[PDB]
Amino acid sequence: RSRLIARLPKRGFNNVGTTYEVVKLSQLQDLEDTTFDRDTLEAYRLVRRKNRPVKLLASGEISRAVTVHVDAASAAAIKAVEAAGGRVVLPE
Amino acid sequence: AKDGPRIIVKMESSAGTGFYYTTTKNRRNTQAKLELKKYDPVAKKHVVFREKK
Amino acid sequence: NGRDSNPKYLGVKKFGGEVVKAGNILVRQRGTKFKAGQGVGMGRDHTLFALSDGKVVFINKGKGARFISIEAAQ
Amino acid sequence: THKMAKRRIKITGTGKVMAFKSGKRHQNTGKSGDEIRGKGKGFVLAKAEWARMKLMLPR
RNA sequence: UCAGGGAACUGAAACAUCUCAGUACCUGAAGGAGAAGAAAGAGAAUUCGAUUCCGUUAGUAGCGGCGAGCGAACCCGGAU
RNA sequence: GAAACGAUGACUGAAUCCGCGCGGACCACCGCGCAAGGCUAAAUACUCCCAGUGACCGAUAGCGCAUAGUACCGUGAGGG
RNA sequence: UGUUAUGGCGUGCCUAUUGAAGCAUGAGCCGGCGACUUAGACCUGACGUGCGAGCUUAAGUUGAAAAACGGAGGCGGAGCGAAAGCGAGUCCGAAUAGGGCGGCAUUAGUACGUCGGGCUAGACUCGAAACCAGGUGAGCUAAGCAUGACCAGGUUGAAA
RNA sequence: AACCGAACCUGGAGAUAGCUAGUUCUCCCCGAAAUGUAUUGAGGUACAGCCUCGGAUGUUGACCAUGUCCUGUAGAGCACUCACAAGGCUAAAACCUUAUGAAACUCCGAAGGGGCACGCGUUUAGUCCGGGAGUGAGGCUGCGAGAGCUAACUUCCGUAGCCGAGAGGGAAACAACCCAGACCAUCAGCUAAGGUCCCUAAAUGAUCGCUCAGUGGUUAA
RNA sequence: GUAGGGGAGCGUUCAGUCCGCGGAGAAGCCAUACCGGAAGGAGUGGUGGAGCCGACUGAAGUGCGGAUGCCGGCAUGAGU
RNA sequence: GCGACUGUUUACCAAAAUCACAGCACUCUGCCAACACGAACAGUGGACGUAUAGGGUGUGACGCCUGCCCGGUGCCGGAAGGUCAAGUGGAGCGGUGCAAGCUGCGAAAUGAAGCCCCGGUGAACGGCUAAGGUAGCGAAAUUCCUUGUCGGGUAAGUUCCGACCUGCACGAAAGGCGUAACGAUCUGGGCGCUGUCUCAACGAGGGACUCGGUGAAAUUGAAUUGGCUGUAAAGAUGCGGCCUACCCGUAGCAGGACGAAAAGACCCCGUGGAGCUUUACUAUAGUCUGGCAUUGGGAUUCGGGUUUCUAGAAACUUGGAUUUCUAACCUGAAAAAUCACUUUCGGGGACCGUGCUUGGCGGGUAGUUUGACUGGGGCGGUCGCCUCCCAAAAUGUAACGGAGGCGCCCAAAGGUCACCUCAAGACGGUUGGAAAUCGUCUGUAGAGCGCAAAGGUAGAAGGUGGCUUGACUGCGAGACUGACACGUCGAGCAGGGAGGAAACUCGGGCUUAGUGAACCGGUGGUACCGUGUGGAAGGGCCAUCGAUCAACGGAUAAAAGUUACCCCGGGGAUAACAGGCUGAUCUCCCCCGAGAGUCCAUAUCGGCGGGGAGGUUUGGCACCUC
Ligand SMILES: [Mg+2]
Ligand SMILES: [Mg+2]
Ligand SMILES: [Mg+2]
Ligand SMILES: [Mg+2]
Ligand SMILES: [Mg+2]
Ligand SMILES: [Mg+2]
Ligand SMILES: [Mg+2]
Ligand SMILES: [Mg+2]
Ligand SMILES: [Mg+2]
Ligand SMILES: [Mg+2]
Ligand SMILES: [Mg+2]
Ligand SMILES: [Mg+2]
Ligand SMILES: [Mg+2]
Ligand SMILES: [Mg+2]
Ligand SMILES: [Mg+2]
Ligand SMILES: [Mg+2]
Ligand SMILES: [Mg+2]
Ligand SMILES: [Mg+2]
Ligand SMILES: [Mg+2]
Ligand SMILES: [Mg+2]
Ligand SMILES: [Mg+2]
Ligand SMILES: [Mg+2]
Repeated sequence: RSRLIARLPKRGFNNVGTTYEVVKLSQLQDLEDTTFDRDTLEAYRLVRRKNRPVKLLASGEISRAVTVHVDAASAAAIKAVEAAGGRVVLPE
Repeated sequence: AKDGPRIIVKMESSAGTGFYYTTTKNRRNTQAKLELKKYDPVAKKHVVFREKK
Repeated sequence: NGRDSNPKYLGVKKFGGEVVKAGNILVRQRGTKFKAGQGVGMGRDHTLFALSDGKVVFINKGKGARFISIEAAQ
Repeated sequence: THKMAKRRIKITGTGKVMAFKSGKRHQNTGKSGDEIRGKGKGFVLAKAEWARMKLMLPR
């Protein structure tokens, strides 16, 4: 009860909503084939988890031609996919 | 900090158009009518605050 | 009677010829015993502290007035 | 145990523990200004070791 | 197994809400099993399609002198 | 608790097909759904009984009993 | 090896304790019974094995002197925040002060096993006074009811 | 129904038990604690402190010397404050001569003590992360205090050392006191404190004295 | 060297595997001057009348002097 | 003395002065009675009774009697007003949708018992500020001081009887004061008689003893178990030194073995238990009360409504009070006992009961609470914060150790800017002549600083005017301090300020006290969540508000007592006995000599002081034994 657990002043607000699967650029570029990912290959590409949508963010910085279909992506990730050429699709 | 019916008081605050709380104890003893000071609200700051409420 | 009084603290926190850092609390005192020299600031409670880094120097006047200063290290 | 969740025992990347500062939460204020934004960020881990035992699974 | 009725010590390091637990006990009805069942539903896909059972979701979502503590369901995998 | 919905003890007791209940105060929209009638194997639980087994006991162990609810105790429930 | 005479030395054991030969606890003696477990896909560590940027299965199905199948799910894989959200950045704030953190100069996991702990259950074994539920008792005793039985002998001498 | 401030039997029920007892095979390596803070807390729990194991770091530890600073005790002193001793002086006081007392007075003031740097030199532990703890009732003596009666095998702190958990020699006996820390063996030798007439090991030793009391081997005015 | 942590090990039961022994006598029981750093383990002798060491690994209802502990037997007081 | 009396009670330590008792009193109850058992509108006891009856309560034959105080409490009765639940009623506020509309909340008026309020009652609880003791009694079963004071009896009388009265704290139905008789009652005294005794003796029998037969028990670490003195956890056969002592029994004794017996029943400890209590907390049987249901009709009063011929009336009327009817319902009678029936009916009657809800009352029951410190506990005291001393020249440090303060204040006592300098004495000055205001002289301050004290302060923090809101927002390099959580100080960066010409200073006050973690809610702001979606409800974030949570790190939102009827778990951690150490107080001795002793201190006597002994006193301490 009273040993420094209560007496501790927090409330906050609990939600914990939508959580995206992290897909590193560093993985996608460098190795493999640029296999033209979509949502298909992700199963065998060792990105298979599911339960949640898929999201792409920039980690490793390298030039390649790549085209990735995910649910969402970041600004600098978009920038890095386009800078080395490519496209990232999103549903409406 | 204890509070009750007594003299002085803990006084509340607001401004022209600015929405803000200074909360300074006023004192009804010698003089309290105007609680007016210069205090600086949400945005533009730099204005007059009426702590008279 | 039964009034157990109080803990307080005081003491002189950083001694002479000690290398302190900027922000170090030098002396905890009541009034001004030690007075702020060159390099040394003084807070509300008349604490003496350091504005820079360097060797700590004590100045003694015949008591009645004292000083703490900081000689640069560099 | 289900208390410590929305309240902060919160765990970090290093497996350290976030409580911060209680100084005055809601009742009993009307003293100074930097005690009030003195609502903080900070903790010791001496009592973290047994803290997160309460938060263990949903950290 | 279903139902009518329904404890306290104990836990909260005291104690009233809480916990013990619808547990123990009494009672009624019945079979080899019972209960349950054929959406005025679950649910957020304009998905699913009676019930029960197991795994699982998941100590999650939540309930609480927000204390001690309590704790789902949908999806999904199987028995049938 | 903002407490919906099911459930009833009391008092009240509307529609029925451009109708009716639901979707967690509430409204619109949107979407699922037809209550106030019954029956309904199988997957499930248990071990009085029988069988087969065991890094289960082997006479102070193993059920209490290598048979005994006997001797024995109690008015008795009961114990043994 | 057995026994012994003399010499020297010599304050039972256990618990409980500041302190025990204690005039403090326990215990007649010998035998046998007799106390730190077990359970969960719990948590956290040490060691060990297998794969390893991946590692495992659960229920069940099929075989069952045998084990295989079963990817539902779980753990790594990104952090920050009250959250919406954003992302190697995230937060508080009107941009620069900081908390958390990735980079590190570099720090890989997961499944199984044994063990060190933790949590939930009796949780090392033995010990309460009590509390609650359902029943058994007035053949003892406390009274009631119905119905029967009983009080040698002597003294006293009221109303009418 | 031989034990009624709520009968008896079974059951919940292995109630709960901050309480008491008990807790069995061996050798080895470490090694404590009875302090601090909070507690419907005081014989109890949590955290810290002290123990052990493992990893890393790897002299940062340790004593002692030099240099540097901080201090207001012992003492002392009367310059402030309170107290007080004889006299001078003059509407009590002030004031002068002489003279003292002080934890809550101080013009002064050590020894020692603490921080830091350094190694001039000897040593040889420290620190961080992670696993398991136990102890949170102390005792005595010398020193420095408060209580107390300048009593107590008292009580409460500070400080060393020992017992605690320490056997061995000494002090008849005798936890703490004196000397000294037991790995094992021996019918070998040197010493410490203590001792050297007989009971027991060892000079009924040496020289110069003192005491005639059994002082020695029961205290004072 | 006490609580406490760490390390090596001894013994008992069951279990799998290996080596085996036993009516020219098993386990157990009894005596003993030997071995081992200890838990312990051998040798020969005496009883016994069916079974049983040793090695390696695994699993424990696995090691008693105490608990006014449990069952049993037998002492003391005493020929009182 | 006590009770009047026979009687009755603690099976197994109390037979009584306890209980009962006839008699007395208060009060309740009109009869399906009050009242009581009861899941129950069943039934029954009251009672096949019915107001010289029935319950409850307290006193306790009989006799004389029973006083003052209705403030508080209860109880009855009262009524103007004050407060109060559902409920009828519904101004308004709000969401939502294009809208009809659907929906969150909601007051005024009206609404019951009860409660505040008035009165009264004491053979109601009561008391001797509501009044204060009428009679009677009084050193009593009551009396502390106390063996009260006289007296009686006795050789002597702490008891006893009688008086008195100063009744520590008698007193009138929790009865006062008497009373013949009664008593295994209780106290004092006589007579008688005795082995109770001075003071024991002899005799008997039945056990004790011996022999033959049968033959237990509690206890038991093992014993090969002496005395003194000392030491040891403080009371030694088992340690030391010294003494003693040939081996083994039988009859006997009870000093020791802290002998046996029962996990001390005393005491303290346990956030142990149980019985009881009440104006502790909380619920509740029970009970009262408003509305709704069974539950209906008509006359009549009153608020209104809709319909309609000239502010009237007719009226489907809707509700409230009275009145009254009757088919519901209740209930008695008649050949058919509890019922069902037909009835003349009889009576009650829309009540009563009963069901749902509303508010009250509710130790009748029921679950629980009722801190700690503490030289045992209790009572007193103390719980947080600040300052100095203790505190052993660093920090630190306990005690129911030595002194004092805080729970605020300050719109200016703050920011800045500018100037000013105090206390006190001597001399001389009119309301003066200790102290005023003014004046010159000295004046490291001997003053001042809102409050406690320490430190600090003369180049000011002291005293003053000027302008003013830094008593700001966003943040924090680096440190002091704490086990933690708290706490403290702070350069500098920004947005924006204030004073100054300026360097610059300011994020409250010379500093150290002027305080409250969490939780649950109130208020303003921001718009993050918001459950099919767009909203809204509710939540979240930034401010803020409510704490003698004062036992002050805070136990629940909500809590007092008693046990001698007591129970369990423990404590020699901790009282009372004894011992132990101590020796203050207690007992005793000695030193001094002031004086008394006519004269002479020391025949005797020894003030004022001083030094020891003893361990028999009341203690301190808590060491062995709970
Ligand atoms: Mg209870
Ligand atoms: Mg409890
Ligand atoms: Mg009996
Ligand atoms: Mg038990
Ligand atoms: Mg271990
Ligand atoms: Mg002592
Ligand atoms: Mg010990
Ligand atoms: Mg033992
Ligand atoms: Mg005998
Ligand atoms: Mg005899
Ligand atoms: Mg009588
Ligand atoms: Mg009796
Ligand atoms: Mg008797
Ligand atoms: Mg005898
Ligand atoms: Mg005894
Ligand atoms: Mg006891
Ligand atoms: Mg008793
Ligand atoms: Mg600043
Ligand atoms: Mg709470
Ligand atoms: Mg509370
Ligand atoms: Mg009595
Ligand atoms: Mg005594």
